[PDB]
Amino acid sequence: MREIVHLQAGQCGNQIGAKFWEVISDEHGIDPTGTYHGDSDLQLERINVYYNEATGGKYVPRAVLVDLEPGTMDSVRSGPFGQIFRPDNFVFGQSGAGNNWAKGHYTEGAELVDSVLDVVRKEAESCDCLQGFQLTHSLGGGTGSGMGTLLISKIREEYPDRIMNTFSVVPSPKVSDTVVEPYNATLSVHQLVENTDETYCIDNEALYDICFRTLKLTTPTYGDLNHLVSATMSGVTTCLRFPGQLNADLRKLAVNMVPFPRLHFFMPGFAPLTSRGSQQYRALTVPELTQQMFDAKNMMAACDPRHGRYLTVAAVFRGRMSMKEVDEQMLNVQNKNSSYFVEWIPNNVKTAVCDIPPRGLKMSATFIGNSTAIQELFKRISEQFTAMFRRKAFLHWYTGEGMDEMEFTEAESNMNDLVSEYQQYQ
Amino acid sequence: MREIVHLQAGQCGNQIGAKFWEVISDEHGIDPTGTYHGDSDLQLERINVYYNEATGGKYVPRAVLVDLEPGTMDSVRSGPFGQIFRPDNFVFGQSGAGNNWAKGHYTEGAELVDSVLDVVRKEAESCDCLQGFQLTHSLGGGTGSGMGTLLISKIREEYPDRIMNTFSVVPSPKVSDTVVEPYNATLSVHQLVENTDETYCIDNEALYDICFRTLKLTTPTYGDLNHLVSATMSGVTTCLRFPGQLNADLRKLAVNMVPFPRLHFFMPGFAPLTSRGSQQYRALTVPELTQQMFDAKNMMAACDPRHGRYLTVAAVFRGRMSMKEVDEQMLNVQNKNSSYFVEWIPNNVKTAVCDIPPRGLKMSATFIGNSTAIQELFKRISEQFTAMFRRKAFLHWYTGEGMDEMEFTEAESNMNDLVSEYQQYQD
Amino acid sequence: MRECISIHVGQAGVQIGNACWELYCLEHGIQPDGQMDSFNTFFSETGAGKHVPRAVFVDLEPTVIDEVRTGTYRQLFHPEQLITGKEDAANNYARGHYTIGKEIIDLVLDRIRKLADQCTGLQGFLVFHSFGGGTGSGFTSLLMERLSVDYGKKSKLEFSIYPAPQVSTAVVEPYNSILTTHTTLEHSDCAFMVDNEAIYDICRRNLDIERPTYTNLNRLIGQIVSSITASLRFDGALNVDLTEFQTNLVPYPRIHFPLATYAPVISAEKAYHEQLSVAEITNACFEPANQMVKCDPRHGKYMACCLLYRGDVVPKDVNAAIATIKTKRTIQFVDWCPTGFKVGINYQPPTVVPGGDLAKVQRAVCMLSNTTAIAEAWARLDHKFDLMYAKRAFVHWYVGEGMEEGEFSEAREDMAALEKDYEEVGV
Amino acid sequence: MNEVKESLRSIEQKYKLFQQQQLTFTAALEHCRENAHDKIRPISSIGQVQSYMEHYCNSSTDRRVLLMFLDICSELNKLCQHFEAVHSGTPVTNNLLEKCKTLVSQSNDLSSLRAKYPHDVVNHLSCDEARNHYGGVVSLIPLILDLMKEWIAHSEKLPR
Ligand SMILES: Nc1nc2c(ncn2[C@@H]2O[C@H](COP(=O)(O)OP(=O)(O)OP(=O)(O)O)[C@@H](O)[C@H]2O)c(=O)[nH]1
Ligand SMILES: Nc1nc2c(ncn2[C@@H]2O[C@H](COP(=O)(O)OP(=O)(O)O)[C@@H](O)[C@H]2O)c(=O)[nH]1
Ligand SMILES: Nc1nc2c(ncn2[C@@H]2O[C@H](COP(=O)(O)OP(=O)(O)O)[C@@H](O)[C@H]2O)c(=O)[nH]1
Ligand SMILES: [Mg+2]
Repeated sequence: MREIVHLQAGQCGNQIGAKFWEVISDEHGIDPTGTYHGDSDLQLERINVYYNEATGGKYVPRAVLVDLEPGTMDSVRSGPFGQIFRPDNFVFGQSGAGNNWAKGHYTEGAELVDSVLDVVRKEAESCDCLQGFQLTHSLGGGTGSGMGTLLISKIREEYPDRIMNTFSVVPSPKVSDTVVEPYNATLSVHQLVENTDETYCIDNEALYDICFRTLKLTTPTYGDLNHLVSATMSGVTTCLRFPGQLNADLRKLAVNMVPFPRLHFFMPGFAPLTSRGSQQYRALTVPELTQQMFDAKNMMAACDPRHGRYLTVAAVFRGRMSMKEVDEQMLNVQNKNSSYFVEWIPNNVKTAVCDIPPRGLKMSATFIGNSTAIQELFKRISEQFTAMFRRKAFLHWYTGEGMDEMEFTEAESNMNDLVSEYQQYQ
Repeated sequence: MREIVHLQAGQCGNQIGAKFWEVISDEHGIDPTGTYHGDSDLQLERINVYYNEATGGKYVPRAVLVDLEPGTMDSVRSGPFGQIFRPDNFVFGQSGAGNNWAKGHYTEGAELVDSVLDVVRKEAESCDCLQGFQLTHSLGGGTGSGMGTLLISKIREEYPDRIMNTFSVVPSPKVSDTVVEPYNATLSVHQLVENTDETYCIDNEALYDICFRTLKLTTPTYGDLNHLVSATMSGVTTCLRFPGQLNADLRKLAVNMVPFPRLHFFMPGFAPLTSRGSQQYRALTVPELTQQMFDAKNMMAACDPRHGRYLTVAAVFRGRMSMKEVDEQMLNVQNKNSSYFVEWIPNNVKTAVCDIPPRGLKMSATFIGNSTAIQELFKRISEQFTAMFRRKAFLHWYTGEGMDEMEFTEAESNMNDLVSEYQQYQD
Repeated sequence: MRECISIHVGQAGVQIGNACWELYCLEHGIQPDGQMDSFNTFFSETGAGKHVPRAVFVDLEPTVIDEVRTGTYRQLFHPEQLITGKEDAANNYARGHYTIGKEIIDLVLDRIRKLADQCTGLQGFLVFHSFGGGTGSGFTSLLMERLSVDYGKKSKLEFSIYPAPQVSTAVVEPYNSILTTHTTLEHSDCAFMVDNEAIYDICRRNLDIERPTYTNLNRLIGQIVSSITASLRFDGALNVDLTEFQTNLVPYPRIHFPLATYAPVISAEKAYHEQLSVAEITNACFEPANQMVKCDPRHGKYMACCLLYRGDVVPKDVNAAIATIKTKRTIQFVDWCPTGFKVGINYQPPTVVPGGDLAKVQRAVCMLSNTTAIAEAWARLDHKFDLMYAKRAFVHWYVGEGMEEGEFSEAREDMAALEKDYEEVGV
Repeated sequence: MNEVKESLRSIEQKYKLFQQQQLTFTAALEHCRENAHDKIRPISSIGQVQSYMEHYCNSSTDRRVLLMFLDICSELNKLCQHFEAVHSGTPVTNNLLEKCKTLVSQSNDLSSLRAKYPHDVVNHLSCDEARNHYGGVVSLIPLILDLMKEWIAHSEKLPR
């Protein structure tokens, strides 16, 4: 019925992407060999959103991957669940960039994306009606921020009215892992605000914080970290695939939580969490979700929401539960929390209920949010970007590749209009 | 099925021809007596090319050796491969040419050649499909040059439409080892250009240069010098006799290498210049080979590619190598050699692949070409021949025998005719 | 797909490079005889199963290149990759740069082209030198001038040996190091330095060694080169590219000279007692004793830091470490770079060697940091030359090759121009 | 088993040489038959082949090929004795050993034998010449090699 496409950019995108299709292949009962062996029949009914039918009951992902480092792509090739990916669905380049935005977009961008669109149109015309696209890009990485924008730009120019639901990782206070990250982040937002349908600001620092303070793992390597990120993505995209007592497909999700054509950043959250101390001491009910729904321990972005208000909050609850129990738990806190929310939009939460729980689990809850606490994250991102031009430092690589200095200043014209628009309603 | 006769003149090719017939006997698994101890019957299908059969299951050479000094005949007869030639193939005279073109041509050559020409009908008429003849001779030695060109005259008139292949060693810039080299060469090239189909030029100095810079042989004796010269002409003839994935006969090389009739001097090369100590240090790869066919060092003459002009190139590949990698890399090198090959013949080159390698080697390539800088090899003679005639040198060894002085002035014009044509059609 | 090319020029670069590829075969489990994906970055394959290293050693004297030929690794290094200098420059910059080096620099580009076509994908070039040697300062300078001509943007890391602040085995080193900095400013991409005294100092108090050799030095230096290339060598959690930190760790077209610091420098007897946490090693990272550049870190300001963690490290306490780092008031950074950090995480720990002095530890860490405190070393390098050039000392040796007289002071203006900006950028 | 297997690999190389010289062997057989002037009956005996090579051999290369074929047959007969003493075997193993003795027997015929699937001797030799005159002499070696490989596999599967 509705088909979807997964773009990918960056070396960091591979580990997010590989764990993603590792998580969601399990929840339908697919082995890495490619032979379905399961009992649930509703999965095969709506399997046509992600995969593509092959001979003998096999299905191949509609995952498009773009990178400039074959070494991590070789690992994706040698990965366990990567053996279900299609060969030409891989788009891998031989020349790198160097963690700079210009090399992926202008120089190496002139050749690799011609191999991308042929893969896309090969996958595009085999579908019934394409619901949209997903891209997992970045702001701190040079290659992911680079081609991710040009992946966004030419597809929007090719596809006029569809959905574009992305997942992008934002800078953090204490997990600063690149010097030119403020250079890379700010000008990537320039291509985001004008031209992206959905982006989900996942912050690394909270992912570390939740594995330490909240999931309490002794050695939580990155495979644990991508295990949160993939399940946040699937909570967004389980209503399109699975029937529930209150269904909300992505287009009306894109309608509801995007009130304005620009201010469409999102701040995820997904907390069916259980520490290794606490397997049995929790009382897994709908009321315990609601306290855990707005506790700061559960959200993905390193910000304190008590310095602002939530604009739109969506609480997709997936599992076996009653609607009268669902709404009333949020109905009370809409009345009770008269301060933490925005006042110009009453009834601040519209929910959705899904019946099928995730595998290996009983009942789980998501979160999608736009808030008026993202000023200071956007404020602190801008303030160094202005300060990095006063000393004019590090810019001669971008300058020396044939580019203008004004393109660094034109983003500050555009990013200041972004943060001043958040200032207008606040 | 296809047979071609070899005539031998001069002590030069007498030293190649022992080594040259070693390789073809080695390739066909033939003992020094001349019988057969081999592995396959594939070579036996076209072993009749350069041999004839004998009663009792023996194979006899198709190679006739003629000289006016009988010393090198008996040494070849008593050499390491001396008990293989049939004993009427040898013809020996009395008075040697003495490095004089005149001496070996008119007063002494004529008595020998009539008995030699009777050996020619004895060898030619035995063959059913006789394609032509080959002749290995020298431009420095008197008998190989003067008496050889007489054979070039007599054979072509009686057998008009055949293929004439000559593998001739040419004088060098700094290994000039005979005083009368511009007298000997010019009195031959006056008749070489006129009456020869295929001519191959071998430079002594480059052969010394090849065995030094890349082989690093400690003692390069004349067995080593005859080794590569045999191996180059062995690879030329293996496409006529041994089947390959893409074949080319001898006339096939003759038609395409020669655009204009008077320009048929060829410049060859041999590819695996692998050393005795670095075999395991070389990836035995055709992407190593093409920069070795067209390097600044692998040529076999004093003709630099930057001082030359490549009209036609034949790259005969021998061994078990893939088709596509070779064909694209042959397409590769013509592109990057934008100013090195000629422009008025697009798609200059022929690739030739023979399946069967030489023994002891996986893949093997021979680079054969025609260049204008053979006139620069010739202009060294040309600047030496004209000034030496002005001071009246060495006439008595020639003009005391009976030729007029006028055709000597024709030769310095006829040799000037050759270099005029290279320079005219260079642009 | 990726490959690495390294060039070793000078007596130190040969001696340093000897310990480097000794580690590379041992980390990859390859015997020195040349036989037994992850080895793609350093060795080119032979069709028989051998691997040819991608290292170029050029020296103007034969006394140490031929020593390498006497080593056990003579069955590894390619015979044509070792270039024998006919005459050594002997710590005279103008000899190789203007009279001596022109003969053999043409041979080097033949090796570069031969290694480039074998390289299907190039990450960059690695350049190894010391600041005391005339070949290590001059022959590199017209090589680094040459390496810009063919390639303009691919990675060029000039691994450097800074002179020790209090000791030196040289006298004309203030002349040579001045002549080094002119070419590196105008052409060079990246350049890390260490000084021999802190290499002497760390093996005194950490490894507790009284009597080392230069092999005992170069085994430590090759660990740094291993750690930088380990991202390209092996798949890790956070792989980096050469062009990444060339863009990242370099701030400016003038300053591409950061420092090097490695940990844990803990001996085999010593590591058995310790408790090695990542917070333990990173608190051991920023102590001035563990750096291999003897200069006080409190004289300048920190600019950037690269923390190439390798082994079994979980990225949690990685981030809390830098957060713990950023709070202190003793360590001062630059306000125009609040994001001055980057951490690399690779899975495979380094491998110890038989006969070595290091310990088999689970976790290792490197530091690629640039700091404004290095001006104090460069103020000394300006001051030592100023005490030498006032009364026209040693001018006659360099000028006799042909280089001009007053152009010594040109580099003083060029060195001071580099030294003027540390008060502008720093304040 | 490795001591007999070394001779088996040498016999494999010799059989490869004979397969390469199959055309020369066929020409030698035709020349011997023409010299004997008895083409009515097909070649069936190794003793008959030896008598053909002793008197009715024409060329030196043909004599060398016939000597190589006879030496291969003699080496097979000599290695049969060493293979016999390897294991006691089962009744099927004894039957296969008797079959190997019959195949190495000079008095036993060879015309009823045929080449195996991997062998291309039938795909190389002429239709009528191998159908009625000399198919068995060409095909005897590959069937013997297949029987030896089957016996080696049977002994490997048989516990000692
Ligand atoms: N780190 C390190 N430095 C070294 C090593 N060997 C020599 N040096 C330094 O290099 C400086 C001199 O450079 P060399 O390369 O030895 O001199 P050179 O190449 O012989 O110069 P020429 O005489 O012109 O050929 C000395 O001051 C040493 O401090 C080494 O193995 N490791
Ligand atoms: N969610 C997630 N983020 C990651 C992972 N690995 C790295 N990152 C983030 O990605 C950033 C680096 O991105 P980078 O690799 O330079 O992007 P690229 O150059 O386009 O490949 C770092 O700041 C990390 O915080 C991962 O496995 N999962
Ligand atoms: N490279 C090479 N040159 C040879 C050989 N034999 C003779 N020459 C050259 O031929 C010239 C002498 O020719 P020669 O053999 O005596 O011919 P002839 O006088 O006609 O019998 C000398 O200048 C040599 O350079 C040989 O085996 N190899
Ligand atoms: Mg030196």
